[PDB]
Amino acid sequence: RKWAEDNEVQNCMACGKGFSVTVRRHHCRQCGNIFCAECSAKNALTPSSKKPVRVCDACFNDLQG
Ligand SMILES: O=P(O)(O)O[C@@H]1[C@H](O)[C@H](OP(=O)(O)O)[C@@H](O)[C@H](O)[C@H]1O
Ligand SMILES: [Zn+2]
Ligand SMILES: [Zn+2]
Repeated sequence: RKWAEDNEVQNCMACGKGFSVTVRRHHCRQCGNIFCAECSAKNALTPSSKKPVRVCDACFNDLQG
């Protein structure tokens, strides 16, 4: 519900491509947006949980430091 768990996305937010059998879907755990394998191709380690959380390219560098 509060998180974008394929509830009805089927479309990245940035590239906004229609997720298909070729491209997968990945949402940013920080902002909470759905990004395609190309937009979500960046992860960063946060001191909040000591683990690399999946996030888009921007937030990845915005939270990595
Ligand atoms: O990739 P799938 O097997 O279909 O499932 C993915 C997981 O729920 C991912 O969790 P994560 O962000 O914790 O990886 C999420 O980012 C993606 O939107 C989902 O596609
Ligand atoms: Zn994308
Ligand atoms: Zn983000």
